[PDB]
Amino acid sequence: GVGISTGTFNNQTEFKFLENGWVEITANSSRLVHLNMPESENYRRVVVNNMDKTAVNGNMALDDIHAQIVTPWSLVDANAWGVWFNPGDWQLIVNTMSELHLVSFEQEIFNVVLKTVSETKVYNNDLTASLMVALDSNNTMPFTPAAMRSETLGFYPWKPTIPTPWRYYFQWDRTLIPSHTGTSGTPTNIYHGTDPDDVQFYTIENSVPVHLLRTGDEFATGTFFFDCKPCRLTHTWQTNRALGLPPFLNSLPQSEGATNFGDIGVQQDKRRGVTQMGNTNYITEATIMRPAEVGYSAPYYSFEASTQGPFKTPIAAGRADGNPRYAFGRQHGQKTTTTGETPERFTYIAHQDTGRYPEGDWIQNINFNLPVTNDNVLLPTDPIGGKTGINYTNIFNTYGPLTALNNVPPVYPNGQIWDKEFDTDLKPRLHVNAPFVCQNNCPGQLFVKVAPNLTNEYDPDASANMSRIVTYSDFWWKGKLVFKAKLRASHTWNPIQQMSINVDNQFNYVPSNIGGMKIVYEKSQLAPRKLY
Amino acid sequence: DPDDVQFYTIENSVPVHLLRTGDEFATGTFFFDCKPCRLTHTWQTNRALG
Repeated sequence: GVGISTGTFNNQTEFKFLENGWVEITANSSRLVHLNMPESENYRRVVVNNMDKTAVNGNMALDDIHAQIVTPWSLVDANAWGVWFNPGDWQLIVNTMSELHLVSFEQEIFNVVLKTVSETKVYNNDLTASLMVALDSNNTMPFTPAAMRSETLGFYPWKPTIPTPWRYYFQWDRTLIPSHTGTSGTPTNIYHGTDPDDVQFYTIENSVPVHLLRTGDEFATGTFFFDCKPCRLTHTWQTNRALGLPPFLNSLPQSEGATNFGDIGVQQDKRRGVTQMGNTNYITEATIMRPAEVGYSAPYYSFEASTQGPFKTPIAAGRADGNPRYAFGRQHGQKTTTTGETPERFTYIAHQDTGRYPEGDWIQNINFNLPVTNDNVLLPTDPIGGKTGINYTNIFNTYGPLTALNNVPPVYPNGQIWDKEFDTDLKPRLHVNAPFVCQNNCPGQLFVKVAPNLTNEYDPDASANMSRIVTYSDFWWKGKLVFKAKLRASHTWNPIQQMSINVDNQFNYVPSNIGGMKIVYEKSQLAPRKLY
Repeated sequence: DPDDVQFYTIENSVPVHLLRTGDEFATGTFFFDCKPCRLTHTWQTNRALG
């Protein structure tokens, strides 16, 4: 019978507890997905060119030249934490778990309905129409995670959602010689077409099977099993000066009050220890050989060009710069009843304190005559190339064999969960955009489309666009995301940083009288982990 | 920084043994996993390969 409902909603976050303190967090998630018919009948190349908006000199960073194929298909990506955990679940996870393993994942579509509209308007069912569904089980297609544009499924369970129209990058050749306001003329700023040798026109129809669901069937993905290294829900505080055995106090203070300070008694050059100051005797906390380097300075706001055009060189971590900034809309955490097109924004000021503070760095000459003269120092205030606004720290890079770093923290709700590793022989050690890097063939992107429901007028020999019966579909999406996590232990006397509702946000998470609701951003790595 | 504060007592972190002038304490033998060390040095700079 066509009328039999063929799937059950489920959004309950299970928590099963195993031996030796591991817990299987397991988020079911469900949403209603609304798919409109594709306006573009067929696959479509486009080149975007905001020539005027970047031709005015000194506006290099506004460049948006790219070439992309836009398709009749749409993507139902669930790769973001807000799709799976509510604020309470996230609170329990961050406030109790320490280590976290991404285990397995699966999706299904059920209870699809399809409708055809007509002239005031009328809405009619069409039991013969079909949703098209395809899952890229071998990751043939371009991997296009919707998180980085904030185009994943809506985070609210009860609100409907729409899948993003799918597109992918074609190849292009482009150059843009930078400039500044007051440059004497137009720089070279041109689009060299596309190189023949590297075009890749993928199509969903050719690469992967398509199932037709015809208004009464289910699609079900198999359980994919991940292989990622675990993420840590705890941060490190020990910067480089705080590694190793501290000096010994000769004279502790003898009265209470914050103004009092303890004294190292030994003179500057009479201390004992090991330094890399191979020619100079002053052992100091700044000069003593710590075991290795934590964090690294990287050239901040550095832009580099391939032949596909300029891009910002990424940074791993930092104290203004470095910290990521997320811009997101109605379905992705804004107060839903707020009018206007402007997105809401935050910068995630992480506790991942392995960053750098460029205003404090300096160089000085090898002789190290200690009360150093101006000619033997390079400070952050000194110009490079006569440009007063650019200092040595802008161009500096202390990445080295000795450097050590942590993974990027999770960020809730807008953060990405997983990401596929680059398919190169030498692979990047970390991914800036998600914590859990894949190693092998991580979940097949699920593409959906409505089958063309054409009228009697059709004639494919005519070049005009084909006349669709204007149609749309609703279907219920459901998936299961399995983790395994280790609960925290109280190694330290002091309490660790709680996450908690409080007087300054008690009216934040609760819904409003007008029915609007919001998800605010939340920290992830709360408790401190001893690095050394 | 309160986010970073840690405070360890030995007393609430490790078991303690009280020896009272007649006993002895011995560890178990820890076994290492270290990579080897080479007691030899490489003289070839980049100029001297090939």
